[PDB]
Amino acid sequence: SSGLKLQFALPHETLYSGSEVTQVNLPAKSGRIGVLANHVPTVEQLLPGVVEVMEGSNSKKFFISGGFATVQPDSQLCVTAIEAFPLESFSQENIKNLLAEAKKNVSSSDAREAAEAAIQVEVLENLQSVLK
Amino acid sequence: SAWRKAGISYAAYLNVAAQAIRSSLKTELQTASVLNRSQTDAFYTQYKNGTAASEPTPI
Amino acid sequence: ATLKEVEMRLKSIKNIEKITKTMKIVASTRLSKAEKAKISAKKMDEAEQLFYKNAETKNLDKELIVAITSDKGLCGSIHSQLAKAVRRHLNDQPNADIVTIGD
Amino acid sequence: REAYPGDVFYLHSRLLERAAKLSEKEGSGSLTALPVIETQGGDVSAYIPTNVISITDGQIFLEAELFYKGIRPAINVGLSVSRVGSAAQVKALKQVAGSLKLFLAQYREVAAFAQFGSDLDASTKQTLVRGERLTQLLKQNQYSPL
Amino acid sequence: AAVVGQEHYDVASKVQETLQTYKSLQDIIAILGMDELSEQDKLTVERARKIQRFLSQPFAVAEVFTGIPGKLVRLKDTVASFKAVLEGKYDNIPEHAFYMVGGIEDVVAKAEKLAA
Amino acid sequence: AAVVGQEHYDVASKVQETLQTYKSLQDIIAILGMDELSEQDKLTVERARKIQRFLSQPFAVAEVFTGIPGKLVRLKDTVASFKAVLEGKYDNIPEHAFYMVGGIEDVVAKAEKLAAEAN
Repeated sequence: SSGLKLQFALPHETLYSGSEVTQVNLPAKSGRIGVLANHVPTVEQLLPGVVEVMEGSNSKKFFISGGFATVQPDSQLCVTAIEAFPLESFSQENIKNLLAEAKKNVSSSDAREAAEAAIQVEVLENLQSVLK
Repeated sequence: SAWRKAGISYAAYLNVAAQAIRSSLKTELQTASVLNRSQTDAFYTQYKNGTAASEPTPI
Repeated sequence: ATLKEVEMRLKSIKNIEKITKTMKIVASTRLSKAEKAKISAKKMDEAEQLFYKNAETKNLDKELIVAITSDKGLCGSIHSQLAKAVRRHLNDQPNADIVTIGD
Repeated sequence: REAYPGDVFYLHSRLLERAAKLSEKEGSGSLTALPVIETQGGDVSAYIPTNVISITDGQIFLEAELFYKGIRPAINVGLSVSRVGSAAQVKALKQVAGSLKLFLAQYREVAAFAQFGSDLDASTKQTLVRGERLTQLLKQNQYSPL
Repeated sequence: AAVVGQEHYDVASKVQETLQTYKSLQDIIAILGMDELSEQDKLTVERARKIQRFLSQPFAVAEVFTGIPGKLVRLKDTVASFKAVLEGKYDNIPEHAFYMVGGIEDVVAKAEKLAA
Repeated sequence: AAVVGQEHYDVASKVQETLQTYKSLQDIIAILGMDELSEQDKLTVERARKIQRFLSQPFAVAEVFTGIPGKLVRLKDTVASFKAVLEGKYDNIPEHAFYMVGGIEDVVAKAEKLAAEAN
């Protein structure tokens, strides 16, 4: 059909469920992909970035902590991820940098801690784009 | 960067992302529900073939 | 069968009636809580199993069995029902590994 | 019954009815009677307490179970009534204590909920805060009237 | 209170309340088990069985019965020992190291002795 | 044991142990249900309720109440029958087939009757 059925899903609360929509923008491993009304059936793993949902109304902007975008072949796009985000409220640099230096300090520890530390370094430096 | 090689599995990768977004929460709206999402108390005991045991480790 | 024995047992069973009534109400409150988590699991799991419906991923031809029960007891005919389903499926593959979640 | 004599009710009914409240024609004199019945093992089915309860105007029913919680004087308000009641009270205490009966009658319905987790709404935990603290108010040391 | 002092009276009150709450919780635990209580409830049950078996005592007359020499404990040690176990200073010690014991000194000595 | 034989005495002791276990566990069954037992004792309760309905016997004189002709079961078949049900040879038989029966042969036969009826 014209438009698209969007099904946005989180483990605590699914935000959109079968909503008609025009454009979505979402970060995949191959880069930032926008999906419109019909699309190739495509499974894209979602690196933690920003998802923008444009409708007949405006475009709402979310930070997203990663997951899977899946285009059901009847052009129904589902997003299955973890974290939602408001306009800008949920992130603050005082909690970011003061923890981020400690996380870079944990990145020089033993291997299991340092790997998760480097992951959180990458996520906070992605959040720097939300700092914008 | 080579977390798939050196560190966590992919579900655990996004779980560390979830704790990072929940750790960089707004302290005004970091509610008790989000802190409930980060309350890990499960214990695992790797039994052996002779029904042996390890100590319960906090995952 | 004195008066004292019957009065003591009547007092203990009036306590048991009151305590089971309170436990029923508290379990109903947690059930109204956990319906939210059940819906948030199912409406999200549809968005990934619908792929597995369309991408038909039927497997063919050393197995892992994982069960999800409680740590506590006192829920009735659950703790032996799922064990019996493990038994039916497990007599077919007696060499299969098992990871239980729940005491 | 229990080897008491026959007319023992006629004993106590001749005693307690000597208290009264005289009219303004006689001079408005007044005698007020507080008898005490030592019951046995938590009973009102015995013969003397049945007779005195059938005479008098209610109970200040006291219990050991409420005494070992430290509630002193251990007054069981779920049973202790007074059929004269809100007719003969100070109006000052009347105009605020009229809800207190309702709060404690609510709290004794629910107070089994107070020995569990935090799995209640505010609609019950409110009444539990009120009930615990109002029951805690009724403690007082002996020989200290207010 | 005005005869034995406010310390002794309040210790007696807290022991009496703890034992009462234990006696009332004995209706729940006989069917539902320990798993249904709160944390302060399980703490209260453990403390109550502590204070209960702390009242056990060997007797100089009953030495033929238990084979144990008679522990005779004075008052001023006893009030402070109950003050400690009410405040929870010995919650770590298991239950069985309180049975048939005199004062808190022999409590700690039997607690170390039963480690082996 | 020195009067009726050691086997007879041991069978009688095991039967009274199982039924005493049932009468002790009576109250928890009455309150919560059969589901809140252990897994040895739940088998014990189930075998006990087998043996109770197996203790019934259609009398030759009470034939008009039950509609069943009389059953005169000798001693040795009864001894072997209770020994068989105690040793666990029949634990999957439904309980109602034990009811109002003669010996264990008629238990097998009546379980076969109800098997052919319920199917």
